[PDB]
Amino acid sequence: AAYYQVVPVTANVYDSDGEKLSYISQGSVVWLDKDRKSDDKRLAITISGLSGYMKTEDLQALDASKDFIPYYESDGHRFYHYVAQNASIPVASHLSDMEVGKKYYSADGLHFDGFKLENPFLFKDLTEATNYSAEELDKVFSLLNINNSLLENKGATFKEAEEHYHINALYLLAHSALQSNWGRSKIAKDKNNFFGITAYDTTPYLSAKTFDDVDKGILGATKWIKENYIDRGRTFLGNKASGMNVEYASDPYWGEKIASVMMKINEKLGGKD
Ligand SMILES: [Ca+2]
Repeated sequence: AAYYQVVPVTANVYDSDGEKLSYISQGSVVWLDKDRKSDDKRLAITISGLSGYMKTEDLQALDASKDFIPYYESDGHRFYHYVAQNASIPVASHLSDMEVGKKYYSADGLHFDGFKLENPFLFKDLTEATNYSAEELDKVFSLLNINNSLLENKGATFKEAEEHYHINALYLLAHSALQSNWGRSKIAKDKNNFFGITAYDTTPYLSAKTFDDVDKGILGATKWIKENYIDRGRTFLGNKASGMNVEYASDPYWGEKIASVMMKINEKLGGKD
């Protein structure tokens, strides 16, 4: 087949030496890479920018005439990634080279056969501060109709985290927005954990770290991200080939999803970043 889906809760992606490069989630769809050798035991695949090998034991062949394969499509205003059959995210503005309502396929969401996208927030250095003030960040809750969020009116805490730890506050707001549903997930509400800190795929709720209150959750997650990712050379969101997404989450499109939120917030707040 041309496309395969991940069967177990997570599966590893390996290099040609058998070393682990990353891991991806159940249901993820990988592309067969016809430029490298596959065998009965391992398939040469590509996912979210990463070219490696996966065990056939971890995969099920798809038929693209009847099974969902992730794709990109323009509505004539924004270009969307269908990351699941019933879920799309905006990743870029419409380009004149895009046909409205036509499905496009890409292993990285950057290179398409007739156009190339810039996803600047995906690769932005997260140690550079945002140009948004605390009050500006707080305005986006009303502008995006975000109701009953634990993160409402926390712009000052995000900017304090940025000041102390040197991590972009727009990224911190976007990461917490995406991963905890704007601080409305059960992990957010029960554990003040807005960033999926130690929320491992096997037992995400039980494994998730607990923080003392909302502010200590923002600051404590920022400390954890600084110490475990930024200080270890993972300084941008990225994908399965480079950046925080290699290790932070099994979801191949975690980085793209956070970059999409950054893009949405940035547009609502007047394009200062
Ligand atoms: Ca190696």
